[PDB]
Amino acid sequence: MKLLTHNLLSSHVRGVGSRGFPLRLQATEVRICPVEFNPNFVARMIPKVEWSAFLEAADNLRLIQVPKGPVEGYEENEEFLRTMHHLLLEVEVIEGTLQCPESGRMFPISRGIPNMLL
Amino acid sequence: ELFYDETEARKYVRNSRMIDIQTRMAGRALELLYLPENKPCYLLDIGCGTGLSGSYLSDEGHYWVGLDISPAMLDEAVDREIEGDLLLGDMGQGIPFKPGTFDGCISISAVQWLCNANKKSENPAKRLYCFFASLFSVLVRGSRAVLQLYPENSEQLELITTQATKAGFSGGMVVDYPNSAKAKKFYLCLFSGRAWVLEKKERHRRQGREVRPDTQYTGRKRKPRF
Amino acid sequence: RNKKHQKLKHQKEAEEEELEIPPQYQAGGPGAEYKAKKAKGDVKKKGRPDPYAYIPLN
RNA sequence: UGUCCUACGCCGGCAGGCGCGGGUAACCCGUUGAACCCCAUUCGUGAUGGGGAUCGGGGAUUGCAAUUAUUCCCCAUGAACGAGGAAUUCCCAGUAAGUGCGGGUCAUAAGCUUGCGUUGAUUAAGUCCCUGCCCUUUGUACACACCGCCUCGCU
Repeated sequence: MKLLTHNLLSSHVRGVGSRGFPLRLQATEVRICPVEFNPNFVARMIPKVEWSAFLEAADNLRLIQVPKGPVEGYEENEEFLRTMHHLLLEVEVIEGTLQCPESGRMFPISRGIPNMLL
Repeated sequence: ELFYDETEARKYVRNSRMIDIQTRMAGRALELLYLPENKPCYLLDIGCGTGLSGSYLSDEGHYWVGLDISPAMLDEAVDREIEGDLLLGDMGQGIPFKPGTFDGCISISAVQWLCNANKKSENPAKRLYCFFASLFSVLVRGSRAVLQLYPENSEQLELITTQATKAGFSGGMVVDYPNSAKAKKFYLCLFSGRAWVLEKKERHRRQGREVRPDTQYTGRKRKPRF
Repeated sequence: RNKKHQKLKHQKEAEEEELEIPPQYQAGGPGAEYKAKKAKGDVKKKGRPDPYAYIPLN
């Protein structure tokens, strides 16, 4: 699972809508899968990222070393964009669980696909 | 979902004509939504299956998330080493993403499936309305969605169009090769926004009286009148 | 026989859409130029793009 | 069903060769010694002694001619195949299904259609929900029609 995917994920339950976000995380197997680095995608879609949800998600995944503020620019800072590319698009949660904050239902990330069945 | 076990997934990966045609409507579908060039957008793949359309989206540089209910489709998609992310779920229960998430939506042969009532608890119209409302929710405002189908009659078409226009989507559908049979595809494209004397001679004919023959010079000015 | 079947099923789809329209207005708010006369098929036109038909939704 | 159906004897492990008789037929094949089924042995949850395709070699038969394998027999290999997602096909009693056997087409196929027998089931004595057909009423419903509402900016 890409970090951005759960960072945009919600809960499909009728009652919790549309406040089922953000999902709480758990990981027991973390891998790195290379992805082509297009800086236009990152530069455009950082403003789409909810930063408090990103910080609490990283805290759920034991990880702290992220920039704390919205990194907006003209794709000139290679280090920040590269690190966030590694986190969002390359850090993969192969195995784990997702718990919903407003309902408690758990979805198993099982190599590497979470389930969304009733 | 129980069609696509290991055997039918092994059939699906081993089908040259099927792979070629899924690539063809994947290309046509990506052409049909007017996403800007040189802007890598964020897309929702519906009916990804083995990720053939997802592989085409990853080939063009776009990033995508696939949604499906069969485990063997997602397993063979992982075995094909796709670049996008997969999610195991049904569209009829709702797509679980925040509002303002997907820059575009591509559904490939996945929308004719919800048109019939298979279980007693199931209901085609309400499931289709929930699917279209969840599409309108998870899509970013101003995005576009292309939905490919092969309607077997017009009942599926009228149900799909009513549930699409009731959930707030605006647009239509375009048919590729409507007059053909092998190339006819349906793409529902939606987004979040002298005569007088002739009549008198006929009147005299219905009154049953004798009339002159009707010829070229019936209504014709004889000469200027001063 | 099959040509009449095609014509009647196309007419049935068109009439079903045209009867779908009035309740869509109430409760809520095709390739004619691409016909080939000589035989069944689809011939390219120069003035217009590749053959298609757009029926907008209400 | 039969002047190609074959009984019997010899040979070859088999496809198949040789000889001698019956049958123009409830007379001979034929007391039609069939297959499912029963009994006994082995295998043991294993893409496996399941399943058979695709291959290599050899032999024989039918034919003027078998090469792109006419057909069969024996040996060597055991691919996919794990009960199959959304169109539906047929069916109420000796019926479906399993199982074999004949006629027509045929110098030789085995694959189509017709029937025949053996073992033999589940549900129901209901309905117009869908499809198709046949009736009665109607031109009340929708649509057409009524009426209303029906482009701007200088000289």
